Amino acid sequence: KSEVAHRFKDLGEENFKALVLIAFAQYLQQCPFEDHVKLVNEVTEFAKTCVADESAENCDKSLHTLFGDKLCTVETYGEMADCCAKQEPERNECFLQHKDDNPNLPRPEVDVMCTAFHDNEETFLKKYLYEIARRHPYFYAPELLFFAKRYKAAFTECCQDKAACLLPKLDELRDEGKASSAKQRLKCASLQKFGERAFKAWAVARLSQRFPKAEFAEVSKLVTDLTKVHTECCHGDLLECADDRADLAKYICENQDSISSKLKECCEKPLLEKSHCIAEVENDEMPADLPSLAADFVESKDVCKNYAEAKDVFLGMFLYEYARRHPDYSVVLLLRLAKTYETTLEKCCAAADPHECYAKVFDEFKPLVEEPQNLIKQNCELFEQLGEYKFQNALLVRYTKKVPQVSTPTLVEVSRNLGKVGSKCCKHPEAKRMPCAEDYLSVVLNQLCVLHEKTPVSDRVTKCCTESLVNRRPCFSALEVDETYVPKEFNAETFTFHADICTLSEKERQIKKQTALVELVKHKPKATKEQLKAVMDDFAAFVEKCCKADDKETCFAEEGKKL
Ligand SMILES: N[C@@H](Cc1cc(I)c(Oc2cc(I)c(O)c(I)c2)c(I)c1)C(=O)O
Ligand SMILES: N[C@@H](Cc1cc(I)c(Oc2cc(I)c(O)c(I)c2)c(I)c1)C(=O)O
Ligand SMILES: N[C@@H](Cc1cc(I)c(Oc2cc(I)c(O)c(I)c2)c(I)c1)C(=O)O
Repeated sequence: KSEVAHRFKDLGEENFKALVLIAFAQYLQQCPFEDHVKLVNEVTEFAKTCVADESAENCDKSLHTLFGDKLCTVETYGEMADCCAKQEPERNECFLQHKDDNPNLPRPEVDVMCTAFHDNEETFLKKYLYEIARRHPYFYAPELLFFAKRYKAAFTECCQDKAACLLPKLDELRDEGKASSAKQRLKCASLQKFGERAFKAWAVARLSQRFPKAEFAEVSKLVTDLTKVHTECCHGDLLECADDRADLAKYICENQDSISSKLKECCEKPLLEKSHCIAEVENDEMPADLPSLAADFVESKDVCKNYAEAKDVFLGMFLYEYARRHPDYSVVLLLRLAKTYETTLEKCCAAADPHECYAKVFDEFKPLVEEPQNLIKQNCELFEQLGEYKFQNALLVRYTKKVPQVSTPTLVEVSRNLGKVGSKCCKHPEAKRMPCAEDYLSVVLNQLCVLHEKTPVSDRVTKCCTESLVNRRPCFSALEVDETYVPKEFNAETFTFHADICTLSEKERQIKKQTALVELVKHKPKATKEQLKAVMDDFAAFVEKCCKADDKETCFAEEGKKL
């Protein structure tokens, strides 16, 4: 009778409170912390009245109506959507469209924080959720609850040398948080830009690889439930998403003998740890003597009849059977082969002799398999030779010359993340490299697509990002150097002195040099590799000398006007 009471009872007060704070901070990313805490405490107090009596006034209203009415209580330059003037369901759609993937937003001393922690523990932990959620408005909300548990545990151990304990733990946590956020942003862009059918096919392929002994009916059931979870989370329905994720983990753990031999330990863990464990479980062993793919999908007399009589079941069986046999292929490579198979049946089954028309369809798959295999072989060699920083700089000059209109901060950020694929995947044997590397590159290229959509400047980025979700990686790799680009004239404001540049950490030092290298390539787009190195080495020596001089500002200004 009351949906706010239903979710309060299922989730418990503590997780309900946290999920409503996450929801409000993802919808209004520029609103101060104290204003959101007010609204949350009021929603919670109301929810308790509906638990006491599901029939009290207002207790039958939808969650969208209740939350939106709260948000609407607290310079446009001529352009601003007015979400609070709308009725539901258009009002919720308006809030979703204001989410900002690159918001204009800004860690005290170790002893300071521990002082705040034992002072006001609850307030301390709510500030953590608020700052993550407002910077990452598509973070998977149930996973953010797991990060919060671990963030509390680090303080309730280390505050008891504190900086030698706490700071490495907090570093591993923002590292894994950044990678979690980018992985979920790909699921939401998949569902919203390319549709439910495209997300379902991605899930059929990934779960058939990971659960190869499961029957097709069992994989299809898991795919329907997983699709409902992510549709809710990406549409702002966070209390519903968390409750359905919990139910899916309970189903899997009661049905292990029909799904996978790898789930035992995952399924004995506490509640948030269990779902996190299942999502990252290793692939099960493939059954030994599976019948050939060619017999069911190429040689059978019934191919055209099965495609006409039950199109979605027949093509979903093709994808399940191919994926469970090929854990060594990326997901995007399997989705490419299924699209090629369907296109070939549409043409052949409408003509005279189909059996001979599609008899060689597996020959068309070989160029598609070989192109990614060769790419990853070569970058792992280059990585082994150069190391991560110089591998990054190689990828940065390459991508700047493909799309030089893109902004310098976006080129540095994407290029640094493309180069992390070396440390992440090149240690695996040949066979495990392709899923690791090509599915990671899909996540990083989606980052480039959504950071560029806000302010489009490169027609070639817009085309590669809109044409085909599965073909994005081969589309970017195929771009040649841009010959139409006009060299950027020299500015100088990039290089104004700031005191921090003489006391940089190693990571900060690399980011500055990679920024200078992108600007140099934009200014001199046809200088050679050796010419770029000589200029870069000379400017870095200039910074070195002026950071030692008796008057730093004067040296930078005096020697800078000479350069
Ligand atoms: N000296 C090498 C040439 C080479 C340079 C780069 I830089 C590279 O790295 C990438 C990564 C991605 I992702 C791409 O889309 C592209 I195009 C190149 C690779 I692999 C090879 C050789 O001859 O083998
Ligand atoms: N204007 C910025 C500070 C800033 C100064 C310089 I001078 C600079 O250029 C280099 C070039 C090389 I090559 C280096 O190794 C280094 I370290 C800095 C850059 I990028 C940034 C601010 O106000 O924050
Ligand atoms: N003297 C020229 C202007 C000019 C100034 C600099 I200082 C320079 O050197 C760099 C080094 C890096 I590293 C960059 O990212 C960039 I942009 C320019 C170059 I080549 C040209 C004129 O009067 O027209």
